[PDB]
Amino acid sequence: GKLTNGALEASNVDLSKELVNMIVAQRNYQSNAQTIKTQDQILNTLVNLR
Amino acid sequence: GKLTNGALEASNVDLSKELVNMIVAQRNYQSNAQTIKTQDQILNTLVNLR
Amino acid sequence: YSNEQEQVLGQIVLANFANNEGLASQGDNVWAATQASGVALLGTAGSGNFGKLTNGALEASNVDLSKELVNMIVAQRNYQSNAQTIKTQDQILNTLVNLR
Amino acid sequence: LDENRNLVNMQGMQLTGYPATGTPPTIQQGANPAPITIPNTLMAAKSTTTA
Amino acid sequence: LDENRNLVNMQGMQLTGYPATGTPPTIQQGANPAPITIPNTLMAAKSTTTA
Amino acid sequence: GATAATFSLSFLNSMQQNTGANNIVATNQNGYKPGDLVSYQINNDGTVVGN
Amino acid sequence: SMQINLNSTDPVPSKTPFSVSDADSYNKKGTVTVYDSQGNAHDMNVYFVKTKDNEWAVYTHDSSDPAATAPTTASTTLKFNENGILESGGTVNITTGTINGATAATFSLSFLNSMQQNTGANNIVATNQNGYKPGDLVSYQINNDGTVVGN
Amino acid sequence: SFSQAVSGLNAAATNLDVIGNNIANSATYGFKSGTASFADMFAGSKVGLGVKVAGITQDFTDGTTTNTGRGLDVAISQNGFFRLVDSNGSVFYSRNGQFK
Amino acid sequence: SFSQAVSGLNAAATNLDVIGNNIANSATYGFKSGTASFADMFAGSKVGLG
Amino acid sequence: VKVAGITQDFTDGTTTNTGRGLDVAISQNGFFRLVDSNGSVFYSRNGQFK
Repeated sequence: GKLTNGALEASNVDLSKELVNMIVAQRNYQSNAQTIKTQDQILNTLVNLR
Repeated sequence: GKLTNGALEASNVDLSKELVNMIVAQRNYQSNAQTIKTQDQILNTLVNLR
Repeated sequence: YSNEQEQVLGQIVLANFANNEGLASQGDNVWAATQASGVALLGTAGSGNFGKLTNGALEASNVDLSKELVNMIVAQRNYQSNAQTIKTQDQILNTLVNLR
Repeated sequence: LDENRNLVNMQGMQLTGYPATGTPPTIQQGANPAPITIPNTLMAAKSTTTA
Repeated sequence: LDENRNLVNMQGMQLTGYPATGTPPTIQQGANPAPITIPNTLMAAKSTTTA
Repeated sequence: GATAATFSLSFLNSMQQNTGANNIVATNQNGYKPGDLVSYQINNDGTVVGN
Repeated sequence: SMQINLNSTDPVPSKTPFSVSDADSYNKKGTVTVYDSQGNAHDMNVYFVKTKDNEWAVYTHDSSDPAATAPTTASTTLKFNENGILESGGTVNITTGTINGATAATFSLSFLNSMQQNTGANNIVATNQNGYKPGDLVSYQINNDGTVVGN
Repeated sequence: SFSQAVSGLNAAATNLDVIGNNIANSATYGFKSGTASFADMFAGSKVGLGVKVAGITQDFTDGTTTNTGRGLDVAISQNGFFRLVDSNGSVFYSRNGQFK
Repeated sequence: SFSQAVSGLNAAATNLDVIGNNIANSATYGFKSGTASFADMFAGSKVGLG
Repeated sequence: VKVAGITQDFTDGTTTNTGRGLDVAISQNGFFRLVDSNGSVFYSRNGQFK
């Protein structure tokens, strides 16, 4: 099609959904961190089993 | 029908209801922001649960 | 009509049910009835249970702001009470582990 | 008013109601609820009978 | 108000109470407690007796 | 094709003004026509009142 | 079953004789959609003409079958008392038509508890038939009684 | 929960973008109003999860017309649209009548 | 004990989801209010659990 | 005391509006029919296809 004569196209970046993903993946990372914390406490008790 | 001979039709933009929607959707956005703030504080306590 | 004529092209019907709460959402504001909803109480506007509608006007939400935020605060505090309760429970079970 | 002569919403669902039949058509009370149409068809060329 | 003409809760239990009988019906003090109904039935076509 | 109905008619407490104008105070009859359930309310006594 | 509330203050229809296309020849027209063994939806136009006080000639017309002529005979005649209580003329067996090689189905039709309003407007209260068409298992639920209920 | 939150957030953001674009073409010639619609979501069992946008809803009410100096700028008063053609012969429409 | 805890926790979470969905369709056209109800549990001997 | 096995649950989930039109999730009961290089039939509710 006909282009943008004398005009330049910037990014297609939206702000809101990016920060939403930044919050949600952070909380998923926190879930992973607490999960591995519980795993390491379980293995600590497995050490404390002996 | 008979058109506007030698006359050009501008926008049908009203001012008052546009600014009303600008206020109301802003306040709805503030409600969403405080809602997600409370959500993130809840998930902060869920992190602080462990 | 162009020849100074007026002919009715139809008339929209209306209905009520035995239970308004017995509806079922079908995506948007679209309601499929249930067995607990009631049979189609048919009729026309302005007669009996039906009244004159809003000609050229659209009804928005019935949302109040204050009581919604009040419930948002109160259920959050109840959630905090549940969280501290389960915190005390887990500390009790931690001591039960530390019992041995 | 859609291309299929009916008043449809953004979801395309046609609103129903009482139809009118006859010449001239009037809303009858004992009909099935029908999707209300706005036809652009030509009117009935009726001659003078009672004046 | 459910389909069985009674004021029922979310559990469907009907609330009971004193019924009214007669024409015109009044609440009597010596009845069994009855589930209170809101009937959509037609009223009694009463002619003029005392004016 | 109705029936010729005979009713009792009382002019109780109809007073004679010493001066003034002949004026009907009030009229009342116990005869009416149905009449159907439109809505319903309950007062502060637990009585379900039909409208 | 067809229950209908009818105004008593209505006059006799002056348009003579009766025609199915003459709305002024009657006062009220009903319509009930029934189904046969071939499952065709026969829509009975039920016309009611006030002959005199409390007496109404009730005509049935299978409008879904175009080969049926204009009914000039009475299917029944609803006759009532002074108070407007349902007295007589409220039950008739009506034979339907044949659509696409179906069978003409005869059904019992009751006008039970059809009341006569002292004043108002002629209004059908309710219609009901035990005839339907399948119909298949969409879903299933169980209430608080252990009964598996089919949807 | 967070799905309804991001749904309402993006709906409010997109509606405000629609409103700001309607403000951006204030007092331009040949403009018809356009707004946004709303949508909801289907019930899971009987719950309902999400509130969405049904799409852009253009409105075609009559606007304001100014007398101009030329005679070759003719707006359309009633229902009607000017037929335009591109270099590739495709048919388009515009109520704007400014042509030289 | 923990049954009542998870019952109250999921009830508070589901009620807050109901409230947030009611906020999500603020100012939409054709909206009627919807809330959540509560329930309790039958007594074991005379206790009540949940 | 043992394990009877894996119990999959098929309740309705959360759906997000996406930018493309070629990513169509399945709302009601239904499954997309896929095929491998060996012609075997598989199923997936995911509708992201290019």
